[PDB]
Amino acid sequence: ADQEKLFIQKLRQCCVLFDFVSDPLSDLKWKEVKRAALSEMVEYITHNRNVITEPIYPEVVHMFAVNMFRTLPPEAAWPHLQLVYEFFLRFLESPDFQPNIAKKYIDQKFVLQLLELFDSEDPRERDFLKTTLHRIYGKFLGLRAYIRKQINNIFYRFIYETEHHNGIAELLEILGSIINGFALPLKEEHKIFLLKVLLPLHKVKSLSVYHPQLAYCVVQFLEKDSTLTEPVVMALLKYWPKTHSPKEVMFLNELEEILDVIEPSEFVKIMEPLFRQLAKCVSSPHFQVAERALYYWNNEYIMSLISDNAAKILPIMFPSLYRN
Amino acid sequence: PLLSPIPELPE
Repeated sequence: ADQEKLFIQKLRQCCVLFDFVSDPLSDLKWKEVKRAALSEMVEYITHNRNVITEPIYPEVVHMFAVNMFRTLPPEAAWPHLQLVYEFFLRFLESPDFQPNIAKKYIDQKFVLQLLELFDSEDPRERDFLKTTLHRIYGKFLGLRAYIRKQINNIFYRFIYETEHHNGIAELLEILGSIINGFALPLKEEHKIFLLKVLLPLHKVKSLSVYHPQLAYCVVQFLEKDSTLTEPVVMALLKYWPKTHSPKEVMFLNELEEILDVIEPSEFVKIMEPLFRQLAKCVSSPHFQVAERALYYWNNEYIMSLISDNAAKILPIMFPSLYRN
Repeated sequence: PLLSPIPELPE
């Protein structure tokens, strides 16, 4: 076409990474042109219908790759980077977007380089990456298996290896969306992922950074299959901070969220070792830990579980008042 | 808000 010609021209124009070393006026002029070009195409692909044709796909993916797939410093050109993120996001979210054509260019190497950007120290960038990968996962069925494995590899390298990662939280938030949409009978690889990966994540000392997201994944797993709650709770009690620390509040938060979605038949399977730990928390030297544990009695659903099993639980919580 | 759930499909 003719509009298609100009669109492709502007996309390729944003593939030129220039830098005027000693001419501030020309540098600002150049950076503005690219900023304007990106802004134009963002508005264009967003509000105009039937503008994404087949020749556009290899151009957009290339422009994204050239601009984003870089090396992270241990940014400053974020205004341009955010535009690229927003444009590529409008590209995927468009009603005219056809995965059948795009899967030729959005391949495993693209997904791999996209995942390597999750190690960015910029929270804004990881947020754009979280949204993008979530969209790619849902729109590309043939990539879902590869994505899960690579995310799995990053976690294993974060836990048992030594590689520090800055996007563990953002990655866990993506998984939460995936877990919530699992098939009726959970596959074995999913159960393995819960037991061999998600649970040992509680061991890492930097748990505080990604704990809310980790807890959500664990809970969503139990809402799918309540059978998995016994190895989950027992492992949670294993990884429980032996050294009385304010980090106990996180475990207490996660534990109550688990109890809010637990089955009665599953409750009696782990109620004794749980409330023995809970009893220790009420007797804690740290007030914050005791305050959090005592708040369990306010949970009306837990009370019903306790009342149904008061003969076994009450002697644990109040030894000088009750016996077996 | 959270990310919209992704329904699992045969792979």
